[PDB]
Amino acid sequence: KKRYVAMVIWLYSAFRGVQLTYEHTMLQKK
Repeated sequence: KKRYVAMVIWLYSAFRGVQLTYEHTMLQKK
């Protein structure tokens, strides 16, 4: 039952890098 360990952190530190550098000013009318 190791479903929540390899597919939980692999993205926790992969998507965050995108939802912050290209979200600060993109679809928020700056």
